[PDB]
Amino acid sequence: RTILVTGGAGYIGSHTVLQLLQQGFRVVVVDNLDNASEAALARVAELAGHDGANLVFHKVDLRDRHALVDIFSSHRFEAVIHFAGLKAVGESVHKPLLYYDNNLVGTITLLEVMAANGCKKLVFSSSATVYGWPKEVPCTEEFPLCATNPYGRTKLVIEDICRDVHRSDPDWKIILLRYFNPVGAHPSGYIGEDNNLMPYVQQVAVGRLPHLTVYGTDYSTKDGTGVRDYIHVVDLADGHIAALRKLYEDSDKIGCEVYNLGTGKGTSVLEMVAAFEKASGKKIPLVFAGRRPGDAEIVYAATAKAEKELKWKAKYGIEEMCRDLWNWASKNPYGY
Amino acid sequence: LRTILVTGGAGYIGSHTVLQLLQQGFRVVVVDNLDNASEAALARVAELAGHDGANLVFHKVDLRDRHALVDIFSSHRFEAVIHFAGLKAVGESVHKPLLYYDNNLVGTITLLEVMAANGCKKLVFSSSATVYGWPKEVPCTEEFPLCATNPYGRTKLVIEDICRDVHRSDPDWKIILLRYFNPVGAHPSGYIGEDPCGVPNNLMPYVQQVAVGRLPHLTVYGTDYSTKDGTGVRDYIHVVDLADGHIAALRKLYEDSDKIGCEVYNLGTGKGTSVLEMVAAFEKASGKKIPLVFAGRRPGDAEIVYAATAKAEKELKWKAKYGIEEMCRDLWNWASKNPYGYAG
Ligand SMILES: NC(=O)c1ccc[n+]([C@@H]2O[C@H](COP(=O)([O-])OP(=O)(O)OC[C@H]3O[C@@H](n4cnc5c(N)ncnc54)[C@H](O)[C@@H]3O)[C@@H](O)[C@H]2O)c1
Ligand SMILES: O=c1ccn([C@@H]2O[C@H](COP(=O)(O)OP(=O)(O)O[C@H]3O[C@H](CO)[C@@H](O)[C@H](O)[C@H]3O)[C@@H](O)[C@H]2O)c(=O)[nH]1
Ligand SMILES: O=c1ccn([C@@H]2O[C@H](COP(=O)(O)OP(=O)(O)O[C@H]3O[C@H](CO)[C@@H](O)[C@H](O)[C@H]3O)[C@@H](O)[C@H]2O)c(=O)[nH]1
Repeated sequence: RTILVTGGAGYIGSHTVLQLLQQGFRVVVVDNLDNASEAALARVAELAGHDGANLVFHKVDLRDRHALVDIFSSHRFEAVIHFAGLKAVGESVHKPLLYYDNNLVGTITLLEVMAANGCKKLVFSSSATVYGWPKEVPCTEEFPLCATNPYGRTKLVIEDICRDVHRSDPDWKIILLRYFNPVGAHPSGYIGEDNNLMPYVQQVAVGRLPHLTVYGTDYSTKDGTGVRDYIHVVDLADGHIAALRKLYEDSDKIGCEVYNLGTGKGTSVLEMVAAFEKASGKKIPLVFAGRRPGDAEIVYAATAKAEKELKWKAKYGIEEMCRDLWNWASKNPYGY
Repeated sequence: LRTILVTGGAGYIGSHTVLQLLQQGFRVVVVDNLDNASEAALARVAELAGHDGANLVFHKVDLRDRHALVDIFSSHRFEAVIHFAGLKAVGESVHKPLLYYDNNLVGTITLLEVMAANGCKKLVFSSSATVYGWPKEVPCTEEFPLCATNPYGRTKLVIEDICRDVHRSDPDWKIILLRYFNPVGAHPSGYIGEDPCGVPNNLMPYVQQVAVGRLPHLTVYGTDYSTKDGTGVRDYIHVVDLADGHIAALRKLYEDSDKIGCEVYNLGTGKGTSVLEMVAAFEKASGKKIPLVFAGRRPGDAEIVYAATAKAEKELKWKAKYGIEEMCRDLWNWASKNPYGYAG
């Protein structure tokens, strides 16, 4: 069984490719290497051992229709997992056309080529950013949707495109996965991430930054700092194995489904700092600051739908995430 | 010399706007792929424009053809772009959503990128009152909540949001989004007008085909709404008034650029008219009788929608000059002189 993984050289994608190879899939990755190194997939192939030969890599942009058509014509794909996209919020505010072009034109082209080739099974990387600034927690998949920056708008637009495609053509089977806050690295520390709290904390721990600025101390949370659902990247990867299994075993009873991928636990900024201090043995000097414009106060997942319908629950906790980030970053201070 | 690039200018609203522009002395470059129009509308525009027809140049190009679009922008100095190009059939958008997302979003994104790279950051965009969805009150002001109820409507709202994000990223952009209400009618000469393919999806093109004998009756979709007669109520605006609202938008960009960023204005009349009232007005204009069939509501239809005109009146200095009687007169003149459209 062969899976096309767009964006598979990136953070979540590379961890997912490793698990797919262990599960016995043939994997074809398409990635333009805009935001990733080819070394990530070389290392994934090493970690895959006996299954490393089942990984094929093509340096292709999804907007290159001809190149994409040739990839689909050379393989019979069971499904596509679509991680490719740009994701930096600040860059999206400064360069919105870059984001709308890359994310929307790349996705639309992929969907068209998929339909023309008869591959109508998709798993899409969405994000909890589509819940906006939620009025209540935990956030269920039925919550009101609204994006708060151009990057988030691209994710919500793509979800809506997928729902419209499914309504137009019931042969499509689509799973949208709303990831919460990814942290960590494979526990080998040989692959990992190469703009967010925990990467900043780790840089403070090694002295590359003098302090962590804490954005907001007057929130209505236990310690006054912002609260998020931090989820180990290996758990996120595993949720994609569950999504392929759902498409493989339960396609007759799904259409365009959406599931949160989170832990269901909210952890504050200071709690994550404390967990990282314990993992690293380092102190993280703090500067307390005002709220950061655009920040939600508290966001975490309602896990019930994923637990019952996707048959998936996260397995790793925040201390483990912090240890695995520390291990990767200590062994690889400059990434790959 | 002032030159305007008009995308989608071979279509219904675009052709009427091209004509008004030519009559004001603008040079007009039209980009249109002719997917939903023929050259005939533009050739009649050029005929009505007299010697000013020499000031209309037509480029048969798709907005997604980046190389061809770059060639146009690099060889012209444009004061502004008016962007009418797009697909607009609701039912087709539900059945073929990728066609709509591709044409409308990829075309618009390509256009904005080519504009920005070639130093033309002045845009007037064809939006729609569809973004108000099912309004909780009327009249609808520009600050009402925005939604989309079908894939076509989603493309319009997404493009409005792209434009707002582009402006926020780069204050040299000046963008006017125009939310059209329900366009009806034709230039009073009767030489140009709406020429739909197939069975018309909208009320007044359907009515006129009944009046000229090509279809046997109008089906009325829904008679149980909470309105005066039970049928849907809309703000019908003469297409020539819509065209004049674009002249007003260009004037605002030309004279008031500093005070604006990415602004939005309704283009409507502020009056709601029901389906039955439009049929009666068309019977009076045409002298024909329109037989009716009664049916249930059409999925997705709003009950009552009409414009709050105060912002356009104050800030664009624009108000509609035509009423329902004139819209119906002008539609009938186009229909009876061209019962089979441009093809004859
Ligand atoms: N009249 C309405 O029902 C109505 C009301 C509100 C808003 N609008 C919007 O107003 C605009 C004009 O309306 P209209 O009645 O003149 O529609 P129309 O279909 O007559 O005009 C659209 C024109 O755009 C052209 N076009 C489409 N895709 C193109 C592309 N990629 N490149 C170049 N040209 C392309 C078509 O060939 C057509 O001539 C449209 O964008 C429409 O969505 C429609
Ligand atoms: O230097 C920092 C960075 C973050 N925070 C706080 O830490 C928490 C997490 O922040 P961050 O890592 O920026 O994540 P989010 O605010 O949840 O959102 C970012 O991270 C998400 C997960 O990767 C993405 O989906 C979003 O698009 C992206 O804006 C927030 O409460 C922040 O206020 C700080 O106090 N100091
Ligand atoms: O054969 C018909 C067609 C329409 N109607 C009724 O007539 C009214 C107007 O319908 P229509 O002409 O189809 O316009 P709307 O659906 O209001 O849509 C128009 O008004 C919106 C506001 O801009 C635009 O988005 C649309 O593209 C534009 O075509 C509605 O109450 C319809 O139920 C009928 O009874 N029979």
